[PDB]
Amino acid sequence: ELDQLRQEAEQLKNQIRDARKACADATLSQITNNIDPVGRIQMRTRRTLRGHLAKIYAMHWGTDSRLLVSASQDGKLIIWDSYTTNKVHAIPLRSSWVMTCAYAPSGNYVACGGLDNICSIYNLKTRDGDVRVSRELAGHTGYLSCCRFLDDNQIVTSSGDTTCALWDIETGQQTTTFTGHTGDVMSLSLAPDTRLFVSGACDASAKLWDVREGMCRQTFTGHESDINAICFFPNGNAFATGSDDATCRLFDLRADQELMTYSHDNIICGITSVSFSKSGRLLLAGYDDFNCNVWDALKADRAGVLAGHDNRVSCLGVTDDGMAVATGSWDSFLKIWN
Amino acid sequence: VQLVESGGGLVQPGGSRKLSCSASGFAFSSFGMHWVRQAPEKGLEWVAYISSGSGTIYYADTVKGRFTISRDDPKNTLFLQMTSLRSEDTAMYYCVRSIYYYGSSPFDFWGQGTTLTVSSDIVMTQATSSVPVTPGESVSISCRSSKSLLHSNGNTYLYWFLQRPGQSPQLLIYRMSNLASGVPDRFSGSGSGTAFTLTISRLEAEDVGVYYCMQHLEYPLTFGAGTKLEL
Amino acid sequence: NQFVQPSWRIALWSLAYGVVVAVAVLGNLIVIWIILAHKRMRTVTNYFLVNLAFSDASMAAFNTLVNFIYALHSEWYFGANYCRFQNFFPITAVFASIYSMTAIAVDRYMAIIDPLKPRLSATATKIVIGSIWILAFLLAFPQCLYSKTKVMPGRTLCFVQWPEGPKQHFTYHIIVIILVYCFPLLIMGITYTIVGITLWGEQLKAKRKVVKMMIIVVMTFAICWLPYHIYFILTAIYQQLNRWKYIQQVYLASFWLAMSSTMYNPIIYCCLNKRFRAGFKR
Amino acid sequence: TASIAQARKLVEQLKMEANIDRIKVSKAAADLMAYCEAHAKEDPLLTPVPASENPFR
Amino acid sequence: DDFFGLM
Amino acid sequence: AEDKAAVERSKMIEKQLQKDKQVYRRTLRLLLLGADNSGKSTIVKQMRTSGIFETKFQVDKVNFHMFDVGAQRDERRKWIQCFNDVTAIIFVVDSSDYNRLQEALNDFDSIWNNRWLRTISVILFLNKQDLLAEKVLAGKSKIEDYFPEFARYTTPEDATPEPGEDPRVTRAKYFIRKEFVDISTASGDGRHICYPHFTCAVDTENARRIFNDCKDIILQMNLREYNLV
Repeated sequence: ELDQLRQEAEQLKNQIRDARKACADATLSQITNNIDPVGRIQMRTRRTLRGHLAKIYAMHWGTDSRLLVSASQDGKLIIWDSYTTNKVHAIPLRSSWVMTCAYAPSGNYVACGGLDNICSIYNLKTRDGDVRVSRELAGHTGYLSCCRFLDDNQIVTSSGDTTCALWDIETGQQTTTFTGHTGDVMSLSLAPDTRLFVSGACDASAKLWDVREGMCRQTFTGHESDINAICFFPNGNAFATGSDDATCRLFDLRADQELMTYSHDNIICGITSVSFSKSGRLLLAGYDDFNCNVWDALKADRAGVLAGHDNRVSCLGVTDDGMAVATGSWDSFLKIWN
Repeated sequence: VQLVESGGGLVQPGGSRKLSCSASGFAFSSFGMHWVRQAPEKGLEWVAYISSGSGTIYYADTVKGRFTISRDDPKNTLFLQMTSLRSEDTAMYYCVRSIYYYGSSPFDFWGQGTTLTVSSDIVMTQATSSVPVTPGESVSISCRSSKSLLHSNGNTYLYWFLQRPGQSPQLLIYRMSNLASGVPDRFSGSGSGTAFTLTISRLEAEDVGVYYCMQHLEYPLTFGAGTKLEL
Repeated sequence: NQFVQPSWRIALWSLAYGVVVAVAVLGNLIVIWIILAHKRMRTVTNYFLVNLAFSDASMAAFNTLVNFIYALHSEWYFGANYCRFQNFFPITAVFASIYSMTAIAVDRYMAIIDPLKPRLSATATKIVIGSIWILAFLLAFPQCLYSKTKVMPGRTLCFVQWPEGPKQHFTYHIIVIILVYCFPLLIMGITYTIVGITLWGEQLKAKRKVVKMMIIVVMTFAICWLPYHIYFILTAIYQQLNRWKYIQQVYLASFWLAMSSTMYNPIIYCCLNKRFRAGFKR
Repeated sequence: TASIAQARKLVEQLKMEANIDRIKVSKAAADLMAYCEAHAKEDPLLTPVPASENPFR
Repeated sequence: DDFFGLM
Repeated sequence: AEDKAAVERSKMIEKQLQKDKQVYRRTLRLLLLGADNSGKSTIVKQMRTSGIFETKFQVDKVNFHMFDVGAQRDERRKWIQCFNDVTAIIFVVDSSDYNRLQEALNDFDSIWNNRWLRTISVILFLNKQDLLAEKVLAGKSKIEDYFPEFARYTTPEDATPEPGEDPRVTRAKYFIRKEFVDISTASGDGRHICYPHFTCAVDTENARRIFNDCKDIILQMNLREYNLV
């Protein structure tokens, strides 16, 4: 009696598909043929942040757009002052296999995680003068891929046990768990209104979740391989997904399908990091081909290449005022661009 | 956190006396610690400084040569060795910690003080030396400087303080606008490039003391005479 | 006034020394280009390899080219100011190219014998690149101070290198043959033979090929440099050997062998490594 | 019976996805390009600022 | 020759 | 808060960062891989929901980090990129269990032909040799059923430096090594080389074999960076 629920599952899977082809009335490449292009965005390396030992796997900007934390697999975080190339803090970790990093939007806390399967929150505003571990959030089976703060007492952790989880830093336990994926959930981006978040996994599927309810509102099934990087549009109604089939893909929530395909025939390497600008016009994507590219999000034309790194770009982040782009890679150096 | 000092007593004017402050409760080796003294029935006056790691060591010109500051990061102590003790060095010697990074709050914790009785610079002038207050009003303590404290990086470097009667000074506002941690939201300090203010919006009985000021642009850290409130 | 060589030996020395420089300055400064202008082969280990290949190119452009014209029918045709320079930088390029090979020999010793120990840092390699030159500028300096061009009516025997006395001239070329020949050969004979023992006993064929180089580098150093120093020793104390009139031939054969050591490192790095073979095809 | 409760979880999530409001693509693509034209002049990477208010130079 | 050769 | 004292804190951090670079460069990192049947959980005992296990040991004043990755999911295509630029991969294979030896050859094929483990050399510890000696001296389980080409394999001449045994266990154990070097020699370049060893339950020389092989791994990392290849 499994096929009675398997043939009804394929019937709703095509009823989803004919409900999307009815809405696919005009390509975004048709509405954006008469819109002017961007031009050759030629950025320059303004700062270079030296001091990490091993490869950098994650960075995150702060909301002041001046401080940033960077995670390296020598086993420590460094909070940088971007205008000075100073080191505000250097926090040694318990594990040496950190894969995610998150600066809290208040500025008081910072998070990391990795193959230890723990999200470790760090208090930076202690009266003792040193950075101490505030909470050590255990409960995931697989490795931690992405953590993102919502406020000072809640965090959303993506892991490779096919689950995402919303935590509580004071209590230390899971508020709700998100259990829809069938693969290692690799990336995670919150909405600007912090009410929804998307999560891209290794089943070539992005899923839009609700934080309060704990459901999966929409699923997005366009990619051909493992989605490594996800990023919300600044208005909260679209998102871009980077995957290992050398394709970025902009989706949308109100239409529930794919919009554009930022692919190129020369590019075979996969995408490790993806990010939008402040206006949502540029889609900066980091590649395994040692260099980041600046796609234009409405025309899908490569309008710039950032080519300063001598290894795999694994981190990318645009500030909250859109001033700079920081780009961390496996050559132990970050680079801040304008 | 705690900073307790030891030393003092009656010293002959040609004699010597070594002070010592024992830090216990914080990461002492990451804090640049100062020495600030207070003559009897007078204001505050800066004496010495030693950085985090015994690097930049700065003295005041009135104690230069005679006074040598030192540091012992394992045993968590801070010393002040005086060689020839002139009679104007009669004071109560405070020991202040100060950490320096982006967004830090220096001069945030002060020691209790030891009484050592012996028997160019940016002048800061606080005009009013006594303000009569009642609990409930909204007072404003003014402050003026010689040079403008607005540096080119973007933030002015004025530091407000409060010394309650009997106690040690505590930091209220750092960098002229930022409320310190532990201070209530009544203290809304603001100001301009060379004229400053500290508005206490609703006064309580714990707000009675001598409100000092400080600059941190040039390294002789000159204080004010102190606006004293009384109820 | 003589030493005027006929046209048939000025051709047979020149096709031998032009082909020294045409392998040197067309093989050495393509190796600095491989290391500088790239990013993969631009690490801290290769900084000695550009200290050597630049000092070899100075040893092949400033030393064996100007002293070849002054060796043929002597005729110092370069004035009386370049002679003070000829005894300073072309001579310090000899001692910087030799003390570089001693530095690469002890660097390769610690890369093989104790390979797990970390190698010299990027600041520690530059404090020993420069300390080679300071020890080499100090030793070429007593020939810059005494370069007294006392030319005759005729430019035969102009660039005199030592006009004080022969008993002090013998002592300088003994404290050069100890510091520049005998001491680098014992270091390269202790380092490269303990290394040659270790590598000797598919990829072991590439480990037994580097010991064919270290037999060549030591024994095309003791053979290529020995008639060079013996010439300046046997002329310093025996000043009557200068007027022998066949001293022009035995100088040029002694000087060719010492400057034949210039072209060896581009040949060695390409016969061994595949990243340098592709750098010469490009 | 163990995987019948797991196959029913997939057909209940797909029923909550097949019954949602989907606007047209031309309405969602026009509302994306209307956001980029509204915030274009406050984008310091697409429209670069001078060397005075650039804090990294 | 004389003939003074250089190093 | 002077900026001169902020850059003094930054140059007190870089002094601490330089003295943890020297510990880091002098420390060799390893990666244990192997199934649950292998004795990977026992070599860590013979040496001196948490998802990673570090095991530090020193032999001849040289520090070694092992990383026995556990508490993970089944698929490893994503976190195996983290262990790129590691010194070696200790791969432990149970040479006694005949039926599950082909999947030990399949996941060794995944390690050796991975795009990120291209430069990394594998130290095979063909474990449980005493359990292999008692299996062909009993003669019950046969290798010819699980592998059809054991009937046409003979022992090579320059081999078997064992004290005492019959060549049934030698033709067995040198064929298991031969199947694991059919993968390392065919589908691999000259950037990384396998190192087969035969290890037992209580064998105290397993930390010496790692030290001798890692000394050879760094030697070819040094022979290539000094351009002497």
